[PDB]
This record gives sequence, C-alpha cells and structure tokens, in this order.
Amino acid sequence: TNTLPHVAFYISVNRAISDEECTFNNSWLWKNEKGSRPFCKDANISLIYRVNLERSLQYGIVGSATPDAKIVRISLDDDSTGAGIHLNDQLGYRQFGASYTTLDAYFREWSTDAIAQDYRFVFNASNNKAQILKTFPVDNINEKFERKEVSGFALGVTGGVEVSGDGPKAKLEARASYTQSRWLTYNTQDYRIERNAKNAQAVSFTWNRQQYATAESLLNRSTDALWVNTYPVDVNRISPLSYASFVPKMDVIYKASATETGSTDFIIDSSVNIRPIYNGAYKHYYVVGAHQFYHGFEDTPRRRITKSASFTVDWDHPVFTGGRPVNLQLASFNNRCIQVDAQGRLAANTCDSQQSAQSFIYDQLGRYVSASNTKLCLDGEALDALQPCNQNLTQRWEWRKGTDELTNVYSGESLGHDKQTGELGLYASSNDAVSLRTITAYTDVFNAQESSPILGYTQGKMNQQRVGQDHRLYVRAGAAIDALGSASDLLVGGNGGSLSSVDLSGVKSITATSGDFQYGGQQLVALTFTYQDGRQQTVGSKAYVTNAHEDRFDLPAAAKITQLKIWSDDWLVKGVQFDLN
Amino acid sequence: RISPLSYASFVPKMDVIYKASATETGSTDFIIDSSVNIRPIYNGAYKHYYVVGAHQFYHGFEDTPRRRITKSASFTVDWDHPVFTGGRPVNLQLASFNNRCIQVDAQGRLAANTCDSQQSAQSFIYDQLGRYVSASNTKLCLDGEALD
Amino acid sequence: FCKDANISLIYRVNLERSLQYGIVGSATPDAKIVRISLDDDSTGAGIHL
Amino acid sequence: VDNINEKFERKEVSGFALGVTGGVEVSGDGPKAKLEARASYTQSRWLTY
Amino acid sequence: TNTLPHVAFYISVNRAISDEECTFNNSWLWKNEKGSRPFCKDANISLIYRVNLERSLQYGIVGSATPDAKIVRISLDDDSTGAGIHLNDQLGYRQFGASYTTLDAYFREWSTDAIAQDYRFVFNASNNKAQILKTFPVDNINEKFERKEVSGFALGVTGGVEVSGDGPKAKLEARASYTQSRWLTYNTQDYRIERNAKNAQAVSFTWNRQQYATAESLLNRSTDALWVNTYPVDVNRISPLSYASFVPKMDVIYKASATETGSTDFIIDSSVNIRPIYNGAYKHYYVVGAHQFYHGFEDTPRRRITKSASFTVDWDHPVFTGGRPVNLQLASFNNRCIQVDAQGRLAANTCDSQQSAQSFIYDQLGRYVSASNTKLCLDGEALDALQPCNQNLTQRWEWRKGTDELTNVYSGESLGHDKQTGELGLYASSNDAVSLRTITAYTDVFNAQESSPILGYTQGKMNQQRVGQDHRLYVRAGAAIDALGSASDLLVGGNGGSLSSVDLSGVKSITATSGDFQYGGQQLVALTFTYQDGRQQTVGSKAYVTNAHEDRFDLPAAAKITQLKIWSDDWLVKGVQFDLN
Repeated sequence: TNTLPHVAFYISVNRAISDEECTFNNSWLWKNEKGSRPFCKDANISLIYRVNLERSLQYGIVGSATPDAKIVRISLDDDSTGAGIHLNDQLGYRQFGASYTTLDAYFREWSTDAIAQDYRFVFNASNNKAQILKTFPVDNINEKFERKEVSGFALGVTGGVEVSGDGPKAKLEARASYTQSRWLTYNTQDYRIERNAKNAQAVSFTWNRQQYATAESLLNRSTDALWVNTYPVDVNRISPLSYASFVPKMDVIYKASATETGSTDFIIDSSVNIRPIYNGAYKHYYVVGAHQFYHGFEDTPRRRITKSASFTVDWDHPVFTGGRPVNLQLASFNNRCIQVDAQGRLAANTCDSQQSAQSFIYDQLGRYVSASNTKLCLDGEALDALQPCNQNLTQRWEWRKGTDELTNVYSGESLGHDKQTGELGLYASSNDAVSLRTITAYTDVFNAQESSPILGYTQGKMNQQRVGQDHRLYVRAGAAIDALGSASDLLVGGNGGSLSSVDLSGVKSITATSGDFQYGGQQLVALTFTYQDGRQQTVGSKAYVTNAHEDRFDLPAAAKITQLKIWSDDWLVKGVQFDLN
Repeated sequence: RISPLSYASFVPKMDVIYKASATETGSTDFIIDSSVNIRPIYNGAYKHYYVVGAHQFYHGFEDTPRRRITKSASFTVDWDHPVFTGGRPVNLQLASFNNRCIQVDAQGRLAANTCDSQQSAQSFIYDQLGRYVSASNTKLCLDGEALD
Repeated sequence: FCKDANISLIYRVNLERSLQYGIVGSATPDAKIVRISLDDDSTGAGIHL
Repeated sequence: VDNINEKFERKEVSGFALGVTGGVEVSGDGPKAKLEARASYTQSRWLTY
Repeated sequence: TNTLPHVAFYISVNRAISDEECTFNNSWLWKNEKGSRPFCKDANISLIYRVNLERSLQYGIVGSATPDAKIVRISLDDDSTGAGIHLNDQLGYRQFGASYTTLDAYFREWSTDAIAQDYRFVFNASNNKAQILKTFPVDNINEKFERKEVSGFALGVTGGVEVSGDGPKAKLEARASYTQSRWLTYNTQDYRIERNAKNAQAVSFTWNRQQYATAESLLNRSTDALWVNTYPVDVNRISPLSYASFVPKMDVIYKASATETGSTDFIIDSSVNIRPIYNGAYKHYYVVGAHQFYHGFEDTPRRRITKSASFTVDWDHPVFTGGRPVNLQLASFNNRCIQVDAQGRLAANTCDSQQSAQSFIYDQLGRYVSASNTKLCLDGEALDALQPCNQNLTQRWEWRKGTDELTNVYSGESLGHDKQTGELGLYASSNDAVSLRTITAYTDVFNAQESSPILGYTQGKMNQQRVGQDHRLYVRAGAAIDALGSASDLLVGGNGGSLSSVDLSGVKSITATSGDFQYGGQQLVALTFTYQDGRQQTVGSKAYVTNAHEDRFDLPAAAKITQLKIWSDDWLVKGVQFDLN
C-alpha cells in the first residue's frame, strides 16, 4: 500500500462503415456519366485507448524533485492496442475506355480501390483548468541531411594513327575537363509523423502520406506509345499498412494544478480521411504519333470519416489525495463504519467498500483526513464533527500494539463508542455500554465511472445543462434538429425546429440516429426515445437521412438522468450525450 | 520540401543551471524570454528574355522584413530561505498545550505561539553535533545557558 | 498570413543545495543551485503558426 | 553543452587511364585502317558533411 | 566518514573585452586609406574550473593497487562548464571598392567580423615538486585511414555502318583500355584537438582551425568578369561554434610525491587568438579581359587575448592525511579542546571546527595524530607533549563502550583532567578535582583557502618576496613600471623607473591597470594604491598606456599582506600578486 495509487481503465471506440459512405462516382473526368459504386468493402473502426489518472506524488511527501501536480495519461502502445483501422482486403480496379470516338483528350481511364491519405487524432479538454504536460512523439524530427561536394579536372592525351592508301595520318590530342557538382540526400518515411497543437487545451496528432504522396506518383512506368493498352497502376509501391490495416501509437499527459477544484471532461476525436485514386491518360499527340500522357486527378474529393469519445474527471475524487485510504469500523457491531456528511456531522452506518464519506486517510502526524475533503480532519476536542485541521495536537492518534483501539496523544485518553447509537467519545477506560473494539482496512473506491458514449460529432459549442426537475427534455426540433435543453428556454443553436417535450425518466433506451442530415452537414438526424414499455417518441427525420448511424443507448430503467452535454453550433445540434446517474 | 517542424508545431528542449556562491544573501530574480521570428516567403519571376524567347527566372526576395514576437516571465529566489540550508526541519511542540510551537524573532527572543506547517521561524534543524539550529539562519541556534 | 498562432510552454523550476547539511569533503563543492529545465518529462503544448 | 563541432569527410582521388583501339573501315572507295592510343589523367576532390 | 575525504571548490575566470581591443584597420593592402573600426561586440570571457584535491588512498590502508601519493584534479566538463567564450552576436561584413582607378591589381575587398583562429589553455606549476599525472584528452588522435586502389581494363567491339547516296560504308573497331588509380579518405574536425605538454611542469591544450583553415577556403566561386559585384564570402561554411559562443572540456591531474613537505602554486591561463578576414579580388587585366581572381590575405596580424588566475596548495595541509579528523573535548568545560603547538607542548583552549592544531586522527592502532603534524602521537607516559610515533603500546588508546572515558591499554587505567587547568593525566579512578567526561566528533577543517585574484600577466621571472615587516613596498617606477619589491634591494625588473616607496599596512584596495603599456611591451602598465582611507598613490600613468585594462582589486580591511608573488623579468614587470594574509 506504500506504492503510488492509480486509477486506470480502457475505453473502446468502434464504428462500422456501411457501403454508402464509401461509395463514390466511378470516373472523375466523366464524373456523372457512369455513375457511382462502393470503393471499400467492410471498412471498420476498432480501438482501445488506455486512460490513467494519478497524483504526481504520494501524499505528505515534501520537496521531491517531481513538482506537486495531478497527472492525466491518455496513451496506447504495445501494452494496449485494440484491433485497428481497416479499409480494404484486396485491390480491385475497373477500366474505362473512350467514352466517345476521341480526337484529342483523356480517353483511357482506370479507377481502383481507395487508399488512406492520412490518419488523425485530436485530444482536448472541456475547459482550460488543465494543460498538456508532455507527449511521446516529442516532435517531428529535425531531419538528418547529408551534403557531398565533388570537384575534379581531367587531363587526357590521345595518340592516334590512321593508315590507308591515300595517305597516313597522325593525331595528338589534349583534353582538359573541369567538373563540379553537389549531392544532397536524406530519408523519408512511408507515413510521416506530424504533431500539431492548437492550444494549451487542444492538440492533434496526424500521420499523412509522405512517400509517393500523390496518385500520379504511383505510375508504374513513364509512358508508352499511342496504342499501348496496359493497366498502368502498380500496387507493389503501396504498403498494405497504408490501406489494409493499421494501429497508432500515442502518449499524452495533461497537468492539473494542486489548488484546483471542480470537474472537467476530456474529448477524443479519431478520424481517417478516405479517398480513391484516379489516373487518366490524355492522348498527347504530336502530328505523327501520340502518347497517353498520364496525369493524376487529385481534385477528386476526400471524405473524413470520424468517431468521437469522451470521459470525465472529477478532480475532487479521492484518488488525487495521494494516499491509499482505509475505512473505520465500530467493531462492536457487525457492520458500522464512520461516515461524514458534507457539513461536518458524523454518523455510524452500514459499511461500504466504495464510500468516500466512509473513507479516511492516515498520515505521519497520526491524524485522519476525509478523502472527500482534505480540509476537515478528526480531533478529540469535539467528536460530534470534524474541523479544518492543522497542528492541533489533539487531532493526532496512535495505535496500541495488539489492541483493537486507537488512542489520543494529548492525555492518553482512549476512543470509545456506545453499543447502540454509534456515538464517538473519549474515555479513560471502557464501560459496560461502551466498546473499544475498532479495526480498519484498505478498500477500493477507485473503479472509474462507466463510459458514456457520444452520438454525433464533437463540434459546436459544448454545453452542460442539468436535467430539469420537470423530467422532460425540451427540444427545438421539427423535421430538423436545431436546439436542445432541459426546458423551453435552455435551447442553444437555431430555432427552425418544432417545440417538443420528452419524458426522460421511465425510458428503456434512446435510439438516436445521426449522419448525412439533409438540412446541411453531418448531424443528429433523429431522436427516438424508446420508453420503459418500449414506445417511441420521435423528433427529427428518418427519411431525409442517408449514411445513417444509430445507437440504442440503454440504462437501468427509470434512471434519473442528470445532465445534458450538447456539441452544437448556433444553428443545429451535431453532438448529444446524456450525463448519466 | 518543408517539414511541419518549421510552421505547424514545435517543442524545445534544453537545461540551464545557475550557480550561486557559498553564503551570499539577499534576493534575486530570474527572467525567461521566449521569442519566435516570423517571416513569410515572397518569390517571383524575372523576365529574362533572350532575343529568341523569355524564360521566367524565379527569385525569392529575401529582403522581406521579419517580426520577432516575444513573451516573457520571471520569478524570485531568496537565498536566506531555508531551501539552501541542506536539511529537513522540524517544529518544537510544547506538548502540554494542544497547539504551541516555539518561534524565533529577528532579534533573538523566543515565543510560544500557535503553530504553522509553513513557519520558518518555528522550524529548526537537527545536526550530528546534537545541536538545534535556526532553520531561518545557520548563525542562530539553541543553548541552555540562556534559553530566552 | 497564419490562423490561430499560439504560444504555450511549461518550465520546470528546481532549487537545491549541492549537498546535505554539514557534510564535509565531498566531491561537489558547497554552493547553491537553480535549475531551469525543459525536456521530455515537462514540455507543454508548444509553438504554432 | 555546446554548439556542435562535427566530423568532416574528405576524399581525394588521382587516376590515369591507358587505352588502345584498332579499327578498320571498309567501303567501295577504299579500305582504311586506324590504330590509336589514349592517355587520361585527372584529380578529384570530394567533401561531405 | 568511511569514505575518502576531498577538498574541492570552483574558481571563476572572468574578463570583459572592451571595444578598442577588437579594433583594426578597415582594409589590409590599404593600411590607413579607410581608417579603423571595431570588429567585435561585447566580447567576453567567463569560465569556471572545478579544482579537487585528495590523497590517493585512505590513511592507514596498505598495499592497495594505487600507490601512495597526492592528487590535484582540475576539471572543465559537463558539470564544470562556466559560461563560455564570446566574440560576436551577428554576421557582418563591409564592401569596399577601388580606392583609385586600377590598371591591373586587387581592387574589390571586403571586411569581415573577426573569427577565432584558435583557443588555448596553459596549465603551470610554480615549481617541480609536483608532477603531471594524467590528462583526459589522453592524446592527439592517431587518426585512421582509408586507401582504395583500382585496376581496370576495357574490351569493347563496335560495328558501325553508314549508308547514303555517295556510297555504303562499313567499319569495325576494337577498344582495349587499362587504368589504375588510388583513393585516399579520412576525416577532420572544425577545431582539431591538439595537446602539447611543454614540459614536466607546464602543459598546453589547444583547439585550432583545421577545416577551412584559410580564408581562401571560403570562396563561393572561381572568378568572373566585371559583371559580378557580390560579397564572395559565405558564412554558412562557418559554425556558430566558430565565432559566437564556445565552451571547452578537458581534465588535468597533477601528482605529488609522498614524502615531500612544503607549499606550491598552480597557474591557470586562458587565451584566444583573434583575427578577422581579409579576402579580395585581383582584376587580372589580361587581353582576355578582367578576371577577378580572389585571394585571401592570411598575412593579416593575429592578436592573442589572455587572462589568468592561480591558487595555492599546501602539501602540509591536513587534507592529505587521508582520514577525517575529530576534536578532543575536556567535557568538564563547555568550550575546551586540546590544542598542540609547533614544538609539542599542549594547551586546552576554545574549540574551533577549523582548528588544525585542535584536530586529531584516529587509526586502527588506537593512536591519535596531529593533522598538522603526522609525525606526532599522544602517549600516556608524558601527556605534557606528544612524542614521535612508534609501536609503544602506551601511545595507543581505547574507547569504553557507552561511556565518556577514553582509556589507555598499557595497564587499562583512564585518562583524567582537572576541572581548572586542563592538564592531562593517567588515573585509575576519578577524583573530586578531576573530571572524566571526554567527548569528540568529526569537525570540518577542509574548507579551501580563499582565492586571491590576479592582475597583469603570468609570465617573466616568477618570484616570492616576503612583505617587509614595515608592511611597505619599494618600487622603481617612473613613466614606466620598471621594478617591484618590498625593499630597495629587492627589486625585480629594470631600474629606469624612479624611486618610490608605498605603505602596504592598512590598504583597502588598488586601482591596478595593465595591458598594452604605451612606452613599451604588454605588462603591468601602472598602479595606484588605495589605503583604508581611500586615498591614491600613483606610479606609472593611465595616460601612458594604450588599450588599457584597468581593475579595482579589493581586500578585507587592514589585511596584513604576507608576501609578493611577482612575475617580472629583469627588464620590466609582468605581473603582480600580493599574498593575502
């Protein structure tokens, strides 16, 4: 128990990708003539972040080289990976010859499987109370370079003789050649590392294509004659890493000030920018013959497909104290541990393994401190309540070996408790109605709060609104979803929606669907509260939606939902979360 | 041909250690100054026309100015602060009372008062010689001849 | 010429003696030490243009 | 500690070549024959860092 | 205390470099036609060395690997750096054209910032008693080599056929070629490491320009016609290390013989050689035209700028005993430690932590040895004084555990002392007038003697002249500082300077100016004593010096100076050092 405590867990992130999101038009230059098609089969998103939270030091220690602070560790490496990111399993193409009888134009075209341009992840906190401490990919490397310089001069002499009937000839020749050149070489990676930071709250890692960075760079050859028909798109210059499957690596650590108090959320953006390839051939003609000059068409759009996640730190959580706590039990009963309210009065009640208000901290000074409040502490002057604690010696307590009682320093007076009321008093010796038996032990209060999955997008204003006493989510949404709130006044965003009030308690689940919502951009396309009986209350559109994605988000029934987290612009909501019990 | 390290994001790495003399006293500040020099790139084409034709000769006008945007901070050290003493101080509790610790003034008189975890003048240093010394100053230390 | 330029660095400040109190004849001569460090363990966000 | 002093790289090469060629041209106007020799020498300096 | 003790401390050398020292003419070939200007900007010298010193082995240990001797280490490394060496904070030049109309000569020239040709460090000992044990720059580098060799032979055949209206032609050829060549390859450094140990008392380390050793190695072009007017000197071929800031690194250790007794001084000398660049272009006005053959005039003078310091070792000092000492307290009193004089008689006095004559050494033989006198040991036969050490058991002593009495083996009886006089005796039992309380502990005596800074130049004849008992010195100085001493017969230097006699008792400071003395040489140019009052006595003249370096050397009040460390040769006076107490 003398080691550094921790609180850590794993967080999943998973998203299937249906065909339509991957579907693009067939050819580029002839964009609309041949129509569209899927460009990747069975694309998948799966990954497991590692979340860890700690105090930078054991409680009570003084002047260690490590400065006092609170540390947040969001990371993955070998130890924890998840499955990964996937686009394709093979490399399928499709040829398209001359649409018409061509005179001079791009005439032979090929459209093959899509390839990943780049991968990206964005981490940021809900507020500015915490700052980035440090991050594994310290920073892209100031590349090594080599420069070579070559200078030389030639001095040649040639003795030649020709012999023939007309007349012999002789030759003496001198050649003086001077030459200089420079060489500059370096190294590149398949996918370049690139970190970008927006601010002391928002940071982004990214991996982008560096080698063969453009489609036309993948040309398997240079060119050919006018008539040569051959599939000119190599694959062997493509790492299967680039398209098939991939797993990232990342370490980020946020700092938190010792004196800070409150709570905050942390926000996770995983994204991949998908793009097909488009290589064509213009029959570049010189008057005699021609050549299917090939040139990549990189103007074809790229769709960034993303998923988001988040979680919550409550800084006042006991773990940040820096000392493994224990309970305190009136051993006369079979189950009576000391609990503390918010105000300061103390009770003896049922014992809980996860009761902070029943948790306590032992120190070098022999005091005892609330995990819920480092301020108040135990003192024998008035056991009815605890006080903001300091060097008052009467706060201090000592164990007597082989006993079941704890003693006070001030005058050796022992601690006692009546067999009925759970009172705490100080006495010289136990009486008939007061027992001294009292034992403690370490307990877990550090299992993290369960994850709350998000639905939509982590863009637009972040707003937490307490679920109203009226237990009815009020919405400005009709066929389009503009604004949300706990009441008709707590809207943020647009106004064009209809006025709706939805029951929140007694709800079995929420089927919330987002995606390509016709009213503009990617947003929560519809809400459908599946109540306790299973009945549906629907606001939004399930018919103006394409590329939809839905969640049937489930709770214990009749759960008193507590807060509403919206990610929403002054027009529409594109992110919804229900901060749980 | 440009790394992101030039424009997008960067982090530095360095270490400095300032030396201070044996027992020089008083106060001092240390000053940190961060600066980045910003400058765009201006490149154009020069019409070098030989009588046959003109080639667009490209030249980057490196004479474009620069702006060194800076920020700064500072902090303070007091040598007499117990940090440079070299030992872990402790209080002295007049254990008859619930809260009394002995404290030293500037002149030398010693008073029993409420305690403070963060009171230099209530803190003291233990040594190999079995003496007890003012954590505020190595020059002052306790003796039983005149405890006042 | 650049959107959202930002500066945010963090620095580690250390203060220490070169030796335990009263120790004699060690390797390191007595002095006072100010340490300003910026490396792996403590860097902060960085510089953006 | 310091601005880096680095390690330069220097190559220097002296070369000399000796070639001999014997050719014959044949045509209607008349056969001709040539025998010739070449002697080349050159210094080369290389620097890398 | 079981660890081997040490004595170590930091010594700072600091020297400002005023503008005039870095001032030179505005051109080389045109000495005065453009005048002069400064070539530096706040050039500075600031280093700190770490001087340690220690016995080669703990006292009493016998037959170990390392033979007994004394060690003085002087180090400049990772944790012993200083600030550095500074010349400039920018890259600068200055165009200059044809002073007069030219026919065929150099006509275009460029002034440049001054560049460190080399850095040097001189390590010296005031006599031969010590020796140069070892040096971290073990030695100059036996540098490896690469030697390729190539032999080649060519065997080509060729069939060439021409066809035209004149007549078909055919030809066949055979080429036989042979060639041989050699390749040599090796590596250099910017400022090559070169050490020169001049002799068994003095060593020199140096880092000198090796790559690009000439200004002509800085060209960017062979030559051109009149069309070019370009400052032809690159700066990128110059490291920032070359000119702006530099920090050295090296380590030296001096050996000292076991049996020697006495005292000695050690001398640290730092130096740079400064030199600007003077490269120009000769317009070789041939019939071909004007070709500006560039040339670097490596003949431009080079000025060495130096600073120095020194310090003092006393072999007789207790540090080299090899065992941490303790005191001896007649604990009847509150402040009474036993002190030993030079002759042997003993006293009881107040206790100083730093008092050698109260310090003592305790060995396996249970003896006690004076730190200042390794020859002497306490013996119970006669406690009035110590005796030369031997195997006499009565010299030996033993502690009684858990007690305060240190007793003697011979017959076992204890050491005693009367409560009044501090006498020592041997007694079987304590009496009324004799106390037995006797305690000790380790006491620091290992602080270093403070450093006496130096002014002038550490060259010329070195000598020591004990300050006359009158505490008043005699000089032959006039318009020039010729000879110095503590008496008219004790002059070192010439004799041309006029007679002078200046009091030394009660002097607070000296305004001493040295450097390029106008009338002759680079030495101590003038002195002005400043008594405890603050008045001035002048010898030499501040007006009769060029490029003066002036300093205000200051002392603790009314310090009885003991001797003069003087460096003068027999012509003038080169340096000064008044031994402080």
